[PDB]
Amino acid sequence: QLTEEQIAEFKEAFSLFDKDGDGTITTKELGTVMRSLGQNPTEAELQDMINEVDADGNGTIDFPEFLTMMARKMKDSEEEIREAFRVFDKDGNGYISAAELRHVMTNLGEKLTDEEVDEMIREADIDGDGQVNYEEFVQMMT
Amino acid sequence: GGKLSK
Ligand SMILES: *C(=O)CCCCCCCCCCCCC
Ligand SMILES: [Ca+2]
Ligand SMILES: [Ca+2]
Ligand SMILES: [Ca+2]
Ligand SMILES: [Ca+2]
Repeated sequence: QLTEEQIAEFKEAFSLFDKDGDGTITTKELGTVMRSLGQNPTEAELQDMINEVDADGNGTIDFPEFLTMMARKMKDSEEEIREAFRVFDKDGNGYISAAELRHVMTNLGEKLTDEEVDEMIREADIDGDGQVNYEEFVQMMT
Repeated sequence: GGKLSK
């Protein structure tokens, strides 16, 4: 089921959202992350999102709720995946390179060794060309 | 870090 390495990855991803590290993700923090990813949600849109994952309805997202949400890997939109792919593939060539992934990690404020970026690319790469194309990007989250 | 879903 949910591996322990996934719980490790999701706990790290959670720290990327929870800027102050107070253990909760707020609309403000969700707003800065989304804007760092080239998005631009409104206060209400941001609040709507927290709601779609705020199990106890307290307004903020805790790791349990975030882990729960991630658990919903059972999902799989070709325009929702498409926008995600686009934030990574900055030069728009159809391939996410290690350098592009690094750039998004940077905007997200995550420090990773080149080896670590190669590894992430590695686990998503299927054909072995050392890059991630749309087809491999999709499978990476469905 | 290491992986994601299947
Ligand atoms: C390994 O070091 C953990 C990987 C962390 C990647 C964080 C990405 C989470 C933010 C989502 C951005 C993708 C756009 C839908
Ligand atoms: Ca927080
Ligand atoms: Ca909550
Ligand atoms: Ca590219
Ligand atoms: Ca590839």
